[PDB]
Amino acid sequence: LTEEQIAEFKEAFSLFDKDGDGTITTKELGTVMRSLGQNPTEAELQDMINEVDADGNGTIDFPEFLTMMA
Amino acid sequence: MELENIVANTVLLKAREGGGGKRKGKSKKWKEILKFPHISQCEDLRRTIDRDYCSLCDKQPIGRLLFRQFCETRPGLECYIQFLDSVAEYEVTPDEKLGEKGKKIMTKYLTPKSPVFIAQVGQDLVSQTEEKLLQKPCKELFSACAQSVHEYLRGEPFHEYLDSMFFDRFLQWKWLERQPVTKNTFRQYRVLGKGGFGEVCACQVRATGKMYACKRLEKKRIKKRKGESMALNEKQILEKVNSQFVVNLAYAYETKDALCLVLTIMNGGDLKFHIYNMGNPGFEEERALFYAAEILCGLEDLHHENTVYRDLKPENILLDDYGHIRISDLGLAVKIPEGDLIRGRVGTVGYMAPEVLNNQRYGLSPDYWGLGCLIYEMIEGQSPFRGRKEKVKREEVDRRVLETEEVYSHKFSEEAKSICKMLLTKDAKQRLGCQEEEAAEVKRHPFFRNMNFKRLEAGMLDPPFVPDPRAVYCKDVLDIEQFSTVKGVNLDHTDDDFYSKFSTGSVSIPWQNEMIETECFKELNVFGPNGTLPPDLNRNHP
Ligand SMILES: NC(=O)c1cn([C@@H]2O[C@H](CO)[C@@H](O)[C@H]2O)c2ncnc(N)c12
Ligand SMILES: [Ca+2]
Ligand SMILES: [Ca+2]
Repeated sequence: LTEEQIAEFKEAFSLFDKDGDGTITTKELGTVMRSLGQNPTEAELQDMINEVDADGNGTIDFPEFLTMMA
Repeated sequence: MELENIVANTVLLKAREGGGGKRKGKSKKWKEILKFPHISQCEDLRRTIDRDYCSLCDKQPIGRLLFRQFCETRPGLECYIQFLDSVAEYEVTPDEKLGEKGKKIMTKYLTPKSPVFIAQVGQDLVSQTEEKLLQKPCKELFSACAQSVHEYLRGEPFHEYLDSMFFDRFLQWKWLERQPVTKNTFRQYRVLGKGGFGEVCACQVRATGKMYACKRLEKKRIKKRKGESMALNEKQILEKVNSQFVVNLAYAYETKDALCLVLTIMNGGDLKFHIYNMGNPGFEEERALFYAAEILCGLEDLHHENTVYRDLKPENILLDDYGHIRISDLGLAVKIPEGDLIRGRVGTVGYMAPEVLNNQRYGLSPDYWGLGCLIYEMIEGQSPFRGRKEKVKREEVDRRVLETEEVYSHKFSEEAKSICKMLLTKDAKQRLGCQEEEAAEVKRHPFFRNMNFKRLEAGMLDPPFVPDPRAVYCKDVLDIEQFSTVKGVNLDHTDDDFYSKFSTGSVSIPWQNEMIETECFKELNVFGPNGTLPPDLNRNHP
């Protein structure tokens, strides 16, 4: 997988990681989803995150996001 | 993972909102990608280009802008440009202000002491124009005048333009237009649909930021299905048809694994989504009527090329930013020889006319059957012959289409029920639209009683629904279906000819319009201090 594709995936990740701390929180995911007109619950946000969060710390980092995208 | 649906739509909407934001979403290196050649690299173009006024200075959008720039450097020519702009304004002016704007055009341009008198339009033709102004003026009043204006411009002004820096600059844009179109020209976004020989996805020209749809026809899949001639035919019809109501082709190119059609992106999504994923199934008769009228116009445009569409179904009708529709997928369209019938059992279950199901010979009639299906389904929120997601055998659907009467609810006005039953007449010889007047018979049906088709075809009626530019009117990306991989298939040198015939690259008028729309033309079309020659136009050296 090319550096091109990694860089694009990184830009997509930065669309969620709005503070750039390297993680996607439920708060950040909820902000994106509400900009799509959805109204997820805190538990729905946690479920979606947990599906991607491999090491179980409750947020998504860029390696986990990349594994999902590829 | 569910997050993928969110990522796909968030990324697509970021691209659609003018990219990252600045450069309008153009690549950071877009001026390098579209860098003009030095004028000395255009010699062959200069030698081979056909010096035809009508093409160079009017029908090619960039050539028209460059000829107008040249004219605006000459006081005696800018008056003629002004006059053509006022004629264009007059052509789109409502009929009760027509008289007065025509009067203003007359006194501004066509009297010997008018402030911007244009002497090269015949005084006698002016008097004729004056006389027909005073007795019911119509939109095409000044055509003859405009004609005479172009007839002056195609002579000495044209020949001076050909020797000017503005024609050299046109040759540079034409060089850019013919550069290779490759995978790297574009960036691919989420898949929007599946079918035919591959799938359709949102994509973007990297240099300009302009969004399009990319229909990807997989080479191995074409070869396994022996679909080479079908793929070529779809491309050629798309290129030849130029209709407001059919998706248009802007590029055709090749990849290692695919042949790609680059098409008008339709950001309002498809009508199947609006029927079933926007609240209660179906929508109101006002909407269905408007969409029906525009679909009928699109069918009429295809039938004028003696092309039968054959694939009408809600999925194939798309909505643009303004809420107007276009017919999309032409993979089943066929040109019928003048005066003849064709044979071909093609289409989708529940949408094939009886004469298609029976494998009879047929002409344009299946498209009027399909229009009947579309109106029925828009109003009812259901196929005429299949329950919404009814687990029903295709044999049973075929049986119902051949044998059973479709049933109408309270949702149908008497006129809507009438036009549906007349279009869903099972015997084609008695079907609405299939008589002498062809589409004209449909246009005067009382279902369309309050539809002015002339204003619709001129784009003067507002659609009843305008899509949210920040919404994705499409199934989530994980829910798009997918072909299985093609197997034991081997691309040869024997397909190379076919590929070369298909991969003709940019389509000239859509490409120049893309450059204008994205303001790549405005931002790149610059000169030196005080309008002097920039180095790329300066013959002396780079
Ligand atoms: N062939 C085309 O021009 C298009 C097909 N689709 C989608 O792909 C589906 C077909 O698989 C349609 O119902 C649309 O959702 C499109 N979506 C947007 N623009 C287009 N120009 C198309
Ligand atoms: Ca964060
Ligand atoms: Ca984690």
